[PDB]
Amino acid sequence: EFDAIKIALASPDMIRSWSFGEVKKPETINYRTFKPERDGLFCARIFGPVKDYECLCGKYKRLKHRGVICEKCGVEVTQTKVRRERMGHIELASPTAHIWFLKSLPSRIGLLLDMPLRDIERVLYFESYVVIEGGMTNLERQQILTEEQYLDALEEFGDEFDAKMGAEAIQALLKSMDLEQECEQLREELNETNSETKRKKLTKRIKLLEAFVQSGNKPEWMILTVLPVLPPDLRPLVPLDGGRFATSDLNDLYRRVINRNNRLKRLLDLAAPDIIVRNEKRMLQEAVDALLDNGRRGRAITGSNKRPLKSLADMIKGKQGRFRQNLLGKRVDYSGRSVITVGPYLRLHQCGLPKKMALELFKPFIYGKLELRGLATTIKAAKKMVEREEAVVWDILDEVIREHPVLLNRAPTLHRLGIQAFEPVLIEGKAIQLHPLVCAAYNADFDGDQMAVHVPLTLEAQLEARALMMSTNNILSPANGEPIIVPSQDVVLGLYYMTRDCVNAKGEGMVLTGPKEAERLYRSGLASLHARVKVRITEYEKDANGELVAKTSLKDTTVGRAILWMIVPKGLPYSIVNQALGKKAISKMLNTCYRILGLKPTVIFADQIMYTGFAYAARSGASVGIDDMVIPEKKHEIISEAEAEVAEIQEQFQSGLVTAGERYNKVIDIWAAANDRVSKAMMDNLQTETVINRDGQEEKQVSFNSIYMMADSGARGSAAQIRQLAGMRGLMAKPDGSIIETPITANFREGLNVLQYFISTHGARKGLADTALKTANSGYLTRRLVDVAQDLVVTEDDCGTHEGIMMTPVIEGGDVKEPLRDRVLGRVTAEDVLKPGTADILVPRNTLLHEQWCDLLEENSVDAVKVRSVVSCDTDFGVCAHCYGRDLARGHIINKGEAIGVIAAQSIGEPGTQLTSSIQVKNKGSIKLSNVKSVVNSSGKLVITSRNTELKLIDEFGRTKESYKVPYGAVLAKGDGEQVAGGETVANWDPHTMPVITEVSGFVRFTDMIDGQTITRQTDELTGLSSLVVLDSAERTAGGKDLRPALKIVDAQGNDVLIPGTDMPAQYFLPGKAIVQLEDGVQISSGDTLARIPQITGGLPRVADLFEARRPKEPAILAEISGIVSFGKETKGKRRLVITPVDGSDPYEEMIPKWRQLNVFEGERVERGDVISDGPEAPHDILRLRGVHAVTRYIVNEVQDVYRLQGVKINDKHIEVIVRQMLRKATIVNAGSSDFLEGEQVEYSRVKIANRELEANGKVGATYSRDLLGITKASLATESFISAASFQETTRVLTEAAVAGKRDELRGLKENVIVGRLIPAGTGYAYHQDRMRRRAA
Amino acid sequence: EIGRTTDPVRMYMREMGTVELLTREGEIDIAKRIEDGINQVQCSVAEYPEAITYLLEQYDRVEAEEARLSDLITGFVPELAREKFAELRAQYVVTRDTIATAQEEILKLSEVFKQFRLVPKQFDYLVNSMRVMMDRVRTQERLIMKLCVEQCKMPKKNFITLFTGNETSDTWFNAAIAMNKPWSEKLHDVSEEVHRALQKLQQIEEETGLTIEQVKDINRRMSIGEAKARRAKKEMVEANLRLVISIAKKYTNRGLQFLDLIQEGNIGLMKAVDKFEYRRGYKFSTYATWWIRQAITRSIADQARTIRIPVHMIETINKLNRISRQMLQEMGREPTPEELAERMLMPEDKIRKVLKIAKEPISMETPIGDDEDSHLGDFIEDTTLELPLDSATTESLRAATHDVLAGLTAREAKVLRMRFGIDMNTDYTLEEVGKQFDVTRERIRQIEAKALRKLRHPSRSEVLRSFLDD
Ligand SMILES: [Mg+2]
Ligand SMILES: [Zn+2]
Ligand SMILES: [Zn+2]
Repeated sequence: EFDAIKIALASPDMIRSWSFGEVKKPETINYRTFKPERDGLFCARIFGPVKDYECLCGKYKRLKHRGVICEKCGVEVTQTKVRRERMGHIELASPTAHIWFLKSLPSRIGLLLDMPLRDIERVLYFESYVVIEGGMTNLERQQILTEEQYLDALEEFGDEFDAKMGAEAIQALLKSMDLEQECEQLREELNETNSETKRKKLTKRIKLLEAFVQSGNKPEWMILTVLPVLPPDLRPLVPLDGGRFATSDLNDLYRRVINRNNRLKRLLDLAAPDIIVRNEKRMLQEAVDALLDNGRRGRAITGSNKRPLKSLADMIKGKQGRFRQNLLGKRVDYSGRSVITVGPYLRLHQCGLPKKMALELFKPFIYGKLELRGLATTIKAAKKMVEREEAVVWDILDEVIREHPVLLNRAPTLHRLGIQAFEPVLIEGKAIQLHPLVCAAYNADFDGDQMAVHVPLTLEAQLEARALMMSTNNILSPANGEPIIVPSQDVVLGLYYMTRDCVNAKGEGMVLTGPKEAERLYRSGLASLHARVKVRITEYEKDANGELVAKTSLKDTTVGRAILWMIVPKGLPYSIVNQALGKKAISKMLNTCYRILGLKPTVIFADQIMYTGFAYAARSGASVGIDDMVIPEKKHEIISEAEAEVAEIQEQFQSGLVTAGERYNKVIDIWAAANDRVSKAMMDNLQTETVINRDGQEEKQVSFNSIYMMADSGARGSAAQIRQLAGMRGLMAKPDGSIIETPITANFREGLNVLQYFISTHGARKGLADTALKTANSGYLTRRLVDVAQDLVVTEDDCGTHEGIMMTPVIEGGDVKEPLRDRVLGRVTAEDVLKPGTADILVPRNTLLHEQWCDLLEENSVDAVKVRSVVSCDTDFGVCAHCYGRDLARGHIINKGEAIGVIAAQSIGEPGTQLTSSIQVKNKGSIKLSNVKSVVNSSGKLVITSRNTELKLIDEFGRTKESYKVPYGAVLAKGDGEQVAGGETVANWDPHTMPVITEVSGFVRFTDMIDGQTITRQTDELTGLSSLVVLDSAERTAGGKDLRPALKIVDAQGNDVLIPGTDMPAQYFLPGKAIVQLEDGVQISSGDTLARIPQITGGLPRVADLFEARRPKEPAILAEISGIVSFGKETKGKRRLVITPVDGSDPYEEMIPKWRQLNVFEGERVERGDVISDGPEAPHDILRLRGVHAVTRYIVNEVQDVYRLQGVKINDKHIEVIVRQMLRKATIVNAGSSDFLEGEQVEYSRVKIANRELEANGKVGATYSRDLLGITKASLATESFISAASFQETTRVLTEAAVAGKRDELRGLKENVIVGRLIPAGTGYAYHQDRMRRRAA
Repeated sequence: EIGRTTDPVRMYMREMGTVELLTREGEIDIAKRIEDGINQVQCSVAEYPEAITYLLEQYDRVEAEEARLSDLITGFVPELAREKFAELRAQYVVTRDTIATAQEEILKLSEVFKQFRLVPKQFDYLVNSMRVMMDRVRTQERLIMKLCVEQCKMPKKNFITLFTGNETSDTWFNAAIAMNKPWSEKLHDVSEEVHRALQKLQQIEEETGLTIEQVKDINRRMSIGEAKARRAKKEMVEANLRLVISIAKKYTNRGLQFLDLIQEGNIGLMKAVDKFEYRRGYKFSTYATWWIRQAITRSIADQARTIRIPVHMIETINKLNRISRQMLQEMGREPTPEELAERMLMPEDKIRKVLKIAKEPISMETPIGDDEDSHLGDFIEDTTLELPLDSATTESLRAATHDVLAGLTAREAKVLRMRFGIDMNTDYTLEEVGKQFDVTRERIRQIEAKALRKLRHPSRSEVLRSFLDD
């Protein structure tokens, strides 16, 4: 019926055409029979009838008289639902300005009229006069005069001078303004003048005025003359039960406005004095402003008793506004909720449902079935039978609920798996049963949790719920390609107990012909559950081309494992059930069985595993007792030794040998060592405490303790819990944040005292508060992340691009924390891979790297494969399937139409509640260096004169195992390609002071320095070395500020020493506080010391700042372009950074603070994007200097490092999608041929397509620079104003929309949800495509 | 100090305090100035004969049983009034019959008219009739000046000299054309409009019975008097704004805003100024307080409630509340509504109705504790909707009655559909149906009774019988 929405500002004529009448009286009802009064806020003749086809006076009360208006009262005879869409108007007696356009964050009227907001408010407040059309009176067009000045001007001239005051004057000025003349004058000023601020202001003014001219709005329409009235029903006056009434605040605001307008009309008729007229006008302005937006201009008007009134803007805005509370989410029918239970007998695709809940839900279906079967003659009879609950309604319900799925949802929906579909099973009771396997996905427990039930209604909804939301259809997590239905506690414990051999048991060394007779021997009581026996087994292998090959052999296994072999599907080797079978082993087995067989065997195997684990756990019957906590016999001795050491340290402190801080450090270190010793001793005593003897002397095996098994099967508990149960719990933390020097020496088995309990209460309360706040922060972060990438949908199949992202393993200077298999599996390669030896062609370019390809790459030991990404996709308004890769929730490739942005945001935001000098080589390798300007010194060490040198360790496979940053002028023992051994020091340096060594040899002479002017003469008291300390600019005098100490190496002939390979002299201008090691008259050598210059938040605010693109507090200065450096003259500051290129000009200059240390020397050539200072790096500068790849790599690396430190595994595809969404806007440098401004900021896709069209034609394209914005800024800057208004700043968004006259095409998901139609993401993608292809055919 | 504030109360206080209050001598002087201006206006309006003409016409209408004597004269400065009106009529007729004595007899008639205390509405009618006639005269004069000064481009000073005083003849008609200038002899086309304007002026002068300059003199004299009276009244209002505020201070918590109360007090003060008399010797504050408090109380009783309540019922409620409070204070605790009838004079049901009158309505957005941040408006359901079960029962009944009516004969179905409002916009009466079918009313009745009997016969309409839920 429609395809777009248009927003603008309403003219008085249009407002009058909207109105069905005028409202002249504030009367509501007649307090007797509650009839609607005439010409009131609920006037029947204006707003339609009250009852259906009933006249107000009663004359006409039948449908026969529909359409004719009464003559006694005028009330039209029609439906009463027209009272909900009919509006009135009020004729104001004086013009009133609009509060939104006056008090919006940018003063629209103020900057349109080039008048200050303060002055405009002064004129509106009836304080000062304003001149309009001054003429030849020597008065400006916007000059403001006081009362005395206006009187003086009127006395001199009675004509050719017009002055008004207030909204009338503002409207007159707006009408008199000439938009075209203002545009041409501002363009001429832009062309003539040259200033940054003036240019920006004139550009904003020209843009606003050009958009106003393009739109059909008029400047004078911003001042309200006729205002609309809300329909009665939207502000009801219904009688409350008990003879009382309920009313909204809009009725009172309208009453106030009407009464003040009537008073103003009366005063104007009665020729009231000017002061009274002005007071009444001010009251009317205030009343209209408070009606439109209460509390914006001044103090809010209080309501009936205490609370302030609610305005239309208040209803529109807020979390409880229409957009968020009643339009984005809405209460729905056919819903139910109750408490959940386990019901372990259920299958994965079914759940339990109470009979009463299903009878109440499927009432229309039962009615229809009863009518169709002929049991009930009428729907009323069917309802009576259902109320009576006969014996046939239950059969009808069983028939209808046989194959009708339902929806189960938990109140926190963190990710996609918060809502699933199941197949109902009628049960007796009032509690829902939920499958244990989906409990981890649902994040639900059984301590009073509740869940909601939703019934799909239509055929399409039922089929969608069966094919997409079914529990068996989603077993893999969308965040990471891992199973999500793995057993947690009871099944894991049962399988661990089953598959756990013993040294000596019943029937040891028995030869078994099959697991069948193994279970025989188990059940019959003639053999133990776990005894070492020989069993003949047959296994099947898929080595053939889809066929299975059977092989039979004798294996060494146990009875438990042989019995468990029955449920394994006939596709897996026997080695996957011949271990302890913990939780990780169970998950790996499930994943292997999935990836090898398919889906149905996976779910069947999972159900069989859960059944067997439950049964065998119940058969074992493990318990917990007070004797399970075994106390070591050395705890007291260790405590005594620790106390003796503490006493000795206290005596030493009392002797004055050590300070308080050193004493505290020693005490805490001793206590930590004692705690570690106690924990290690108790681990050793508990882990192998079970000792037995088989047919001989004695032997030791793993312990049989119940708590040890519980902690070693990964079901529950951990090392920290065991330490807190059977040993001291360590050091606590005072409320200040430090650590108390006295630890807690008592465990939970023994009795803690009041002091230790009171100490632990602090940590318990801190933990509870942190847990309370983490959820509140994560909700906001998740909402902000979802709202920025909700419009991203896969729309193409292959964009045909050649770009990609270079993927390498993560090395931090030690052990690899991210193998290359994880970062490459599931991605498509951007370029064809070659052989490791660069001899033959490897896997082709456009292949999908599955597990087989990954295994082949691992076997071949490929160093680094490059892959495509979504940030380099060429698809406009979406991404292609090939660039995205594959959906890491199903085995196949990503389908077309999927709204990947929502999945990415949900996966990123779900684990948010979980978040709070000498190089020593590790392993043998070959020393490798990259970008090193090394030279041989006089001692043989390979000194390095480059600040971009990375130390790398390459093994004989050709893989990188180590990565270190080498400081400048560092001593290196080895070289490049020299074989070394593990644990060998190769590099040494002084971190407390960087060297100023030179790369050339010769003489050092003293030129351009005077003792006292720039240097001081100081003698060391201890060492006695004579050195000349260089004073900085502030320490020295003003005369010597232009004479920097210049040290230059000269040879024996007196000339400057030429650097090998070049001829530029190497002179170094020492900065302040530069201690010179050697004086004049002593020859030096290359690589020798000459001068010495002295030199992380937790949680996820780092993640929040990274996603919001917040600039660092102390950004690192970077080099704009490559070239030499030419220090600048102090200009009320430290230095001027001027970089001279090889041949280009050097207009660039920077303001360097004097409190920041600098690294570059006088004659050092810098590169583009190279660092000049030290500190946090700014992402905007990173982008501007190194493209988009560097900044997306930096963001991905930072977020992955934070999540890995927190222990959460998330794929980087989501991060990449978020970065792409954040990298959507771009500014214009200069327009080649297409109309564009020099600083306008538009969408990147628009300029891209415009440039493609220009290049296809004979014209010349333009140039642009990519811009980086935060998530909220990108969400606010959206082509569709509806989505922007739904998120935040509704008043500002609506004001800007109205002013610009913007047109909104739906073209999205949130807009289609708001309007109430099919979204173009799932099944509606094809409908939307068909609609687009039909339109403009 | 022109700004740095947002509340209009401060700005109103500043504007009010910019002026200084009066004293007894200043009040006497302003009253004397008002009296002088009123006397000048009265003389100016009595000096015209059309006032006497309207007086005689109104008296004749009163005597013709078309009005009353109440709105004729506001007392005197009723046989005496009748004889004075007869004397005035005789004076007017001798004035119209004495066209050099006309001026003196008009002056005497004006004096006798001023000796009569007429009605303010009559005086306003005389004033606006004078305004209408002078507006017509000035419109004719501006047309005259536009036809030659702004059309013939004839000289300013010459126009003034030859137009000041005559305003009736062709002094400005032929001179502006036949003065041998190149731009003078080109508007004989508008000479016709000049003649038409002259004829209009002559007709107006004949209707008025007097000259034009005297009319203009009276007009600007009464304008000066009105301006003086307005200035004096404005001074009085600006002086007594302080008293208005002081009186309005005490009603600030009765459901009305302070600014509204002070505006109503200002209106009441203006009304009191319009009727103040200084000859009694009392100060102005005593007379103004009654009017100000009456206006404030009337405004409070009128526009301080969502549902309007009449003034008499508001007074009854206030009296009941005052009694109840007095009886509670005297006796010790809350009394009973039955016992209030003994103290007052009521039939014991009016008090019950007054008590049963609903108080101010509860706000829709009021909160109830936390309630997951929900207000009172989230728990009110619409009662005007029909159930889907009811709609389906209605559809089923319509289908069943259609099926039952298909079985009957075509004529029976047609006559039934005509008698009852079935499948048509409206039903038809038995007589119109008989007329349409060319069948007598009694035969139609008998056929309807046979149809009803056949429908009451069993083995049919079983679902219709089942359509009862009792
Ligand atoms: Mg729980
Ligand atoms: Zn009517
Ligand atoms: Zn692509």
